[PDB]
Amino acid sequence: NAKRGEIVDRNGSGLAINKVFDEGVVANIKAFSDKFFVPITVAELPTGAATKDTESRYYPLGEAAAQLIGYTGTITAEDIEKNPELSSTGVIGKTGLERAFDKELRGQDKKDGQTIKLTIDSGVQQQAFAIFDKRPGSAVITDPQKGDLLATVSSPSYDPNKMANGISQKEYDAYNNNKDLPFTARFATGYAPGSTFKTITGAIGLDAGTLKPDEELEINGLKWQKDKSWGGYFATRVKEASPVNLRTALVNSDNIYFAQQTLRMGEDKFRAGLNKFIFGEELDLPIAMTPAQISNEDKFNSEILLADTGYGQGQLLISPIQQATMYSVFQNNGTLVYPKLVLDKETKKKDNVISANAANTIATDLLGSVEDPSGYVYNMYNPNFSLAAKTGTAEIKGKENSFLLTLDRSNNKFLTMIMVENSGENGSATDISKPLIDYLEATIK
Ligand SMILES: *C(=O)[C@H]([C@@H](C)O)[C@H]1CC(SCCNC=N)=C(C(=O)O)N1
Repeated sequence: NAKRGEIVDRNGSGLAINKVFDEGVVANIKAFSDKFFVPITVAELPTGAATKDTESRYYPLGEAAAQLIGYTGTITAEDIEKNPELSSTGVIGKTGLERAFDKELRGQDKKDGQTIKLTIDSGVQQQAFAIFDKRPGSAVITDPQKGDLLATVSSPSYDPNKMANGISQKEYDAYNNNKDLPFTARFATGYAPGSTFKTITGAIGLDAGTLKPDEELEINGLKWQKDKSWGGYFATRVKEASPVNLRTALVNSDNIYFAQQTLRMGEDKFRAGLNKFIFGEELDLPIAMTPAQISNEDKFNSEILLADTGYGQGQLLISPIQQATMYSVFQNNGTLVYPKLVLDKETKKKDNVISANAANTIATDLLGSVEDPSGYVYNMYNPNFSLAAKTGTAEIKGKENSFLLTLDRSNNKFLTMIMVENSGENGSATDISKPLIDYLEATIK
């Protein structure tokens, strides 16, 4: 009987480890149930009860990292009849990294399982989970220049220690009957990026030459369409301002400005620049994801969809992890940095996804979201720290999702991608994210 390997964080702190507990049994079942060898619960005894020192799989961060780490279980009859070397009372990973790394972690019952060290920072993981407070959402924090996944959070969550060691049918049905679905790994689920995506459309415009950062576009009204052929669809903005240049459009969230710049460049110039990103790519992460997509077809076949895609709507599906990877070009002078989860994995990059001038131009104008008093992220303003940010929402056809992207511009050591589902009921991502941004500005700097 070999010991299961440990999953540890970037500092060696435990994420999936082993711990000895003093657990059970070997009218009497009701007498045992009305007071607290087959273990039951962790510890003058009823008839049939006993205690023993059993080693159990333990997760220190608990629900804070449940979807990422996953849980283990007994080797089912269907599990052993699928591979080789399986004990009747063995332990196999059922989900998360406990499954994806199960081969390395279980060993052979005799060499012990190997220890896998991750990029996760436990302190960041716990902070990033604590801001949600049962709200449905996700948070992806990364080292933008190296790809390190410092945290991958999905909310709501579940207790991984009970699912692995002993959970009642009532607690499991409560987890399954949750409309928010705590078992899903929202950081790996594809969503529309929302207004935050305008950063990338802006960069693509700067490089294509059709978008001038100092050009003063005349925009009047709260809604705009190319002509009558658009029907009832309009590009809408929340505040009236004119004339609008690149910096003011990014601070005021002006879809009319970016719809016009997207129609100005055209589907070909827009797709030329989008294709340099990781659309369609399966990544090397041990997390299962559907590749990001631009639209359902190879061509928009619709000026409405072309403009809609310009500000993160339309048929865009990008997961939070893939969104973090795409947005890393602003902290690497246009170079994209793939995400890594294992700490000793080499950093993988994709050179010149956008130009260095376009990356820095966008990144500089995004300081206004935090530093200008009228900006939407002014609540997190800090005179001693350079932070660029960009809020955004995405309407799903009568619900909205809230997105917040922040970039460390003092040392380019962190990047955050936060999402709150059903933001009309659960609030924006900007309203809950300040403790996370403050925590990261002090730790990661
Ligand atoms: C993105 O650009 C969205 C649009 C695609 O729906 C707009 C709308 C929003 S917020 C308007 C409703 N909430 C008001 N408090 C913005 C944004 O700044 O998040 N961009």
